[PDB]
Amino acid sequence: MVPELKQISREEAMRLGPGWSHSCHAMLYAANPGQLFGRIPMRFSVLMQMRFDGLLGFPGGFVDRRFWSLEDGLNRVLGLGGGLRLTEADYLSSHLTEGPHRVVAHLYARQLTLEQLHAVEISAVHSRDHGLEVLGLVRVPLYTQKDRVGGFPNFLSNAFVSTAKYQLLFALKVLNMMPSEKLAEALASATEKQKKALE
Amino acid sequence: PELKQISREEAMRLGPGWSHSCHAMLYAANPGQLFGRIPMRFSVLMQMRFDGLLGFPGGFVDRRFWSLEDGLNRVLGLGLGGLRLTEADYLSSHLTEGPHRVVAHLYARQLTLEQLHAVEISAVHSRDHGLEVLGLVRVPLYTQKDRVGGFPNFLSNAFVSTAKYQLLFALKVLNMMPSEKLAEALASATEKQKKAL
Repeated sequence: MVPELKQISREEAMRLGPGWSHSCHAMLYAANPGQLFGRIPMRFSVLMQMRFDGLLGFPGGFVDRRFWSLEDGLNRVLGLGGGLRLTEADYLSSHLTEGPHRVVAHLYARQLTLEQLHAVEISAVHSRDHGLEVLGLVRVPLYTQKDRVGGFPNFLSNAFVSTAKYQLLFALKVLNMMPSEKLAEALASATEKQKKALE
Repeated sequence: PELKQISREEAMRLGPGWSHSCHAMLYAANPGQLFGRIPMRFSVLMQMRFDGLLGFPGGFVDRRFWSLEDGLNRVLGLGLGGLRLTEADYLSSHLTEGPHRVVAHLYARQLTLEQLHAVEISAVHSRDHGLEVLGLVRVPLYTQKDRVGGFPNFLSNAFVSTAKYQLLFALKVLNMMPSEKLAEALASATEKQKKAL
């Protein structure tokens, strides 16, 4: 169980006054036919990143609406380097963050080929933001090993930007990349792992 | 969780029933400053593994046929891309928490920040990228004004237990961070984790 964030419509988000900050982040993913150890289907690979503050999050950042539309802003704030362009067709959701500052978090999601996803990873290591704001990209493992913790459940027990962890689970669910009951199982495994470490 | 440190010689005398792992801690002094005011001090490479945990580059070495160095370098050739370590880079051997019989050997090498970046570029092109290795990360060793941003948040991630111990061990014995500062970062990380729940 994660703390539920309030979802609002894009139209509502556009009506927000100047006292609201807007963040735009991108969930880039690819179908992945690979099989770990020749037997565990990887299904999809999703990109996240280690941030300067020691937490996992998505590529992106704050967008100043005095100057930019959400899409123009996002494409400018993507510390991936490259030629990838996101459009309003890739817009997925807007959620109000936990605060206390007034922030709406916009999520864009785009499916790429696995070769294109790798090109993004290569671009990122050469990016101006690498080693400053961004400390490295990681692929999310969506599979679970036989021990029932290796892979996705262990991954979910990492330290996230709270908004990004919610957005990841939200997107996996609404984009039909993972059944909800499987997400619940991985999250339960991660949360119990965390609780028993703290004992 | 204190691991028992033993000598290379002791490790070899445990016998054929023991497995050996070798991992490398690659790091660089880093003159950068976060926000132009927070000294970065050093950058250390770790990686996201296939099992969803942070660890160091490296893996199991079959000591029946391989020296620790040759074994390590072959695993690094597939997973980092051709950097080669020597016996001069050997740092420590620890018995891992049981019940499995594993001795964990740690190698450490200081690189320039330029050489460290070359390793990161090599890694994204390596054979193991997207299979056993899911991406490299730099450790943030600084702590932000809120006293959690940076190193304490980082320590609240999920690690191979042995690797987390090895990181803290190496930061101490290599004089990269004072013991009391490490203790302080760990305490903050724990307090973060408990309030997260």
